[PDB]
Amino acid sequence: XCAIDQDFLDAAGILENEAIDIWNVTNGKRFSTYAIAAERGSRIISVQGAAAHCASVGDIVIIASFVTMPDEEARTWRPNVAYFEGDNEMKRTAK
Amino acid sequence: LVPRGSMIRTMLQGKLHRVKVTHADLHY
Repeated sequence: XCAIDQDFLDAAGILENEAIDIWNVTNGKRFSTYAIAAERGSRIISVQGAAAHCASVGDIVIIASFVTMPDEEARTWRPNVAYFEGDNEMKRTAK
Repeated sequence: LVPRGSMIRTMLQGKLHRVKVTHADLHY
């Protein structure tokens, strides 16, 4: 796979080539792949190769990455969340 | 409270919430 606007990657803290899970609200499908960078500002979310069987243009999806750390560090961990409006325009998150 | 342990947790690092797919490309 999935190519993602590099701005979006940065906002969610996801790295190029990092494993990602994708959960499709439109069709229910859930799959795992890795992140490819698309051009900053392109607002692209492109499913490539076999992943094209799991989403179509227009589908609404959640894209997540997961990390590991010790128990103690996990108790104050804060995930990055990026929110969107209209045509993949990033909006500010609340508390 | 959850007691402290020595184990490694898998935690949500971050997510894109309700982003919309723009392209689907089976062959590339």
